Amino acid sequence: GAQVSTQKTTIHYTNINYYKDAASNSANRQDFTSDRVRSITLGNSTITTQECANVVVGYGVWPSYLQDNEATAEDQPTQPDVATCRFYTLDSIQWQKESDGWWWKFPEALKNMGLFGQNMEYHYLGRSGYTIHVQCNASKFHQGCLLVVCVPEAEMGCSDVEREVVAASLSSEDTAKSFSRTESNGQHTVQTVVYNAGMGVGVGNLTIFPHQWINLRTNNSATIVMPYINSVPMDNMFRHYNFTLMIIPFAKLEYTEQASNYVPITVTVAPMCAEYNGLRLASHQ
Amino acid sequence: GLPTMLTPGSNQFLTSDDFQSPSAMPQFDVTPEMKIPGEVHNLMEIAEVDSVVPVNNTKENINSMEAYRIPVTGGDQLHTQVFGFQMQPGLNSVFKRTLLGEILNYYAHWSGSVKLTFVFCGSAMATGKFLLAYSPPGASPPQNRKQAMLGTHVIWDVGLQSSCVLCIPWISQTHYRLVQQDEYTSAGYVTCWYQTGLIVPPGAPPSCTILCFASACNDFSVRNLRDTPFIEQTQLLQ
Amino acid sequence: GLPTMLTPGSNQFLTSDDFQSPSAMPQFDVTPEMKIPGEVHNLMEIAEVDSVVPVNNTKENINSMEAYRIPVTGGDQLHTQVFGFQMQPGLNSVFKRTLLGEILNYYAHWSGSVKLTFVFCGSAMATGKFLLAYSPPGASPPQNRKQAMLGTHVIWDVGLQSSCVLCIPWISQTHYRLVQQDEYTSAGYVTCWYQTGLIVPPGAPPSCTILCFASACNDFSVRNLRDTPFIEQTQLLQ
Amino acid sequence: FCGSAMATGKFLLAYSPPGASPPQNRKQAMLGTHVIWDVGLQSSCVLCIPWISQTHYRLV
Amino acid sequence: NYHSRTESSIENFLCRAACVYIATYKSAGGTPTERYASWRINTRQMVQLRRKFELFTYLRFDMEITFVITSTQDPGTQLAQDMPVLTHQIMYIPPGGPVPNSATDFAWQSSTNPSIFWTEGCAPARMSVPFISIGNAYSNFYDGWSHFTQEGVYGFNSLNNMGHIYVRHVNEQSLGVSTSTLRVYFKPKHVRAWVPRPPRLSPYVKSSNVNFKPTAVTTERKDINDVGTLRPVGY
Ligand SMILES: CCCCCCCCCCCCC/C=C/[C@H](O)[C@H](N)CO
Repeated sequence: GAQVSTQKTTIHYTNINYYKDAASNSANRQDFTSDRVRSITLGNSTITTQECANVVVGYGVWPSYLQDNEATAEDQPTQPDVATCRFYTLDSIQWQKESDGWWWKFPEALKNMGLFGQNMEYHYLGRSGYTIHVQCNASKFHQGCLLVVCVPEAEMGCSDVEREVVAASLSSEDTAKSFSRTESNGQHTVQTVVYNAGMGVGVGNLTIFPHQWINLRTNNSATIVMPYINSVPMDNMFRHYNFTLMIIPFAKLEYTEQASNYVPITVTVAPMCAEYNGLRLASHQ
Repeated sequence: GLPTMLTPGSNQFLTSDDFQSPSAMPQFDVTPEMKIPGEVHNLMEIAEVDSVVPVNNTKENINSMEAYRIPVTGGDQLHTQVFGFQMQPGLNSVFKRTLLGEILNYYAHWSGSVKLTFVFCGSAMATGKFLLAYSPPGASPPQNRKQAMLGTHVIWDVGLQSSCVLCIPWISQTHYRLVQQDEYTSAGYVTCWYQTGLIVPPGAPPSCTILCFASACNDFSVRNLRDTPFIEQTQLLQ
Repeated sequence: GLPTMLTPGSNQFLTSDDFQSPSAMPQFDVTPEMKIPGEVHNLMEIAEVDSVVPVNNTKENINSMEAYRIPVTGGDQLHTQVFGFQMQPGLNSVFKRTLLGEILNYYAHWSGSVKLTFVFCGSAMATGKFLLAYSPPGASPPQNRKQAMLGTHVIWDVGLQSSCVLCIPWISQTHYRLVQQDEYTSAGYVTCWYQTGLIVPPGAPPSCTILCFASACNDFSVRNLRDTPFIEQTQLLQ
Repeated sequence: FCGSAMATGKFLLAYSPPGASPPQNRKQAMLGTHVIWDVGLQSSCVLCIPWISQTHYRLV
Repeated sequence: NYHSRTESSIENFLCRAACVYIATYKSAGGTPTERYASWRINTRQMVQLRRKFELFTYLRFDMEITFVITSTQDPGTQLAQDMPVLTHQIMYIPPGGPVPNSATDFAWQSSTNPSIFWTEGCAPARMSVPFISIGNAYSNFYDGWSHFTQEGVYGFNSLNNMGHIYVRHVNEQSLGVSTSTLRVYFKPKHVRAWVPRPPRLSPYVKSSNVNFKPTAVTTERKDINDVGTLRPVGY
């Protein structure tokens, strides 16, 4: 009551709140001023990245548990620390000259690997942070570049307008969907053009989301420690994708005549501090 | 009671106001606060993240992905200009759909220092030097390297380091230049010239691809707010 | 005098307001206060009193009184399901005209733990065990006892105690679930299965009747207010 | 790795515990404890196979 | 370096009232759907506000809704000759409430609903609404289906459950026929914005999903080293 402050040019302003609701006040609009390599050992499967390589820690935050301060569940059964933390390796996509790009959808891309698809198949809720590590074996005469990006909530538009999308075309089971350098003509598939990144945004503007570059000159691999990002604290993993990887080569790979032409790319994700709630004797499928 | 007088400004609906109003949901408690990561505070923090700029924005190339890759062929040139663009962050075709431009296009006035970081995507064995020069508005665009050398420039050794960065300086008559720059309140041309010529060994491919990342330096500011002349509609879309 | 400005919101009649007004009966004394018992303070105290739920709400039975009595025939079944209902306190036919439902139907959002107490009205000598299981939304309704056992459950010995109570837990993605529950913000099925089979001696009648009482636990809350879609009118009734 | 300096590649070495059947495709191997080794970044990657056993001692 | 940002804040970028809906409703007998005008509460109808919201993934704000209700006179015969002021009624319907089938219905009493009666020739009607959702944030993008077996609708059209604003006239208008148009304005305050994301390059085509046609990145210039114009457009 009877407050006095400053304004952006003595000069002041005395505004009072005449209402009994916090959402009825005005807007605030004022500020009060042979060699050494590191080895991540998580679960029982290690990696070897580099000594000199940076590791991007998500949106600044490390993946952590959901404390009692911000829980809305009723009862909380156990979360495993060894059983689902291993560096699970997915299928190896093959990089060629005219390769467009690849994507994944990770809450529905680990359903077969280990017990991570054997805990979320029973419990109703779910929460896990991820530690993606994508690698390609380099050489000094194999120029080319790569961009990885973990876009969260990557709503993808359908190929034909006034249609929805189908779950068989949005995600795949073990394979990464290609990113046609042209336009898909499908009636129910996804609009998978590469210069719009599926969501309709400019594909150069995918650098806000945690991103790393796998430039074949000065980098061999890339590791993004993505945190669990969702509005609700807990949501089911079978009808919701938390984020989406996108591996789009900005510069095509150009080898020479007497050089290898079967350069692979693997992804080696690992769920960190995976929590579950609501055990129901379901056994989903 | 109190004998007030209604001043001019009564019974109006100015949009950019700050007035109180009675609540439609009284005594309505909210859901408690959660710490979603990435809580942005100011909009300019999106204009501090690099976004690739389509430097090769030719007519055939723009539709294709090959509009972001700038050619750096290897051979004896010593006159060829790899790229040149007026440094107009708002109207220029090169920077307008980039993240810096999109936030900037919302705001009418721009003041700060842009940073262009040019990465080299090429074989490890390749080595070359390039002179990137910001020529201030002065008179005419640089057309030969000797003309570019006078203006502020950085020599980048592709072999010693990839990702050389040029922080284009803010030299201007006025504190703020309009995003729709006119001949007055305009900005100088930026250009890149070969210094030694790329030297690529027999085992590696001669051609290489260089890409450009543009993000504002810390001292960037916006002054007004306006409709974006990029998106439109026709009817109430349903 | 005072030069006020009439803000938007002037000369309006928002219903859910709180404004002062001059009195039409000035200096009018009232009758003094009396202590009538049962002075309720909050409306949710009516939703803490048990009201029988019409569990056998079949088409022929609803008109009759025999919609509140759930059959528990004695014999070797071991597969028969005495009852099953989605635990939707607002839309479900079972709970909507019960006291918990009627107060709840007035309020748009429901958050809390419901308690169902199933009394056994039967001969003193009768003895049996029943498994009542709240299966969370998960996948499909329990169809055999082995399916029900996994979900939270209580084994009740009819002989040892009548009136076993199950406090259905609040496990939900959101703090509040809409009374008009959709597939999203829905609630899990609740079911009851024979464990041993009722054992009734020769001198007593084999059949028995079990009834269901539903009242919210202490932690129940409502969030919005709306018209009840249960009562209506046509004209000004005279 | 005995190979040319310019060579680069990644290999997943996985100790699958006795469990059920030998790993036959990479997706099967990923679940078991594993290390991704970048041949180019470092030669000589080492895997310390862990001791997970029902008994303190296993007969040779 | 003394050029700090004040009008680049998350408040002043989003504390500006944008038009969200354009309704039209008459005041005559016959065709009872023309008497009232319903609207499910989206922000996805008008584009000018939609692009400002779809820079951030999640949001949380309190809002200030305003209506500039204006009316005309319909042509033809039997016109008013003289006409008193005509008042409008704006009723919010919560998710899961009974809606009126037509005008002069039984359900227009609005005992629980926050109706507001507005007279013409006055200031535009105004109300404040708090952060009203079951979740912790107004999610602008929901990459997930409705049902757990992956059917139903897909996209943001599962957590947009905000009910409808149903507007009507409350005068009988015995002589004439006259329409009126409703223009809803949303001005979110106390705004918090999480997880920024790029602007939509392609034009909008729908209000149900993120459908789009594959557009070019930017416009085309002449060459790789085109500096535009060296002299003015004359000569
Ligand atoms: C005064 C009578 C009308 C009262 C209207 C109730 C308040 C208006 C609803 C608030 C809208 C919330 C902001 C946006 C919600 C959803 O997240 C977006 N539509 C996302 O699509």
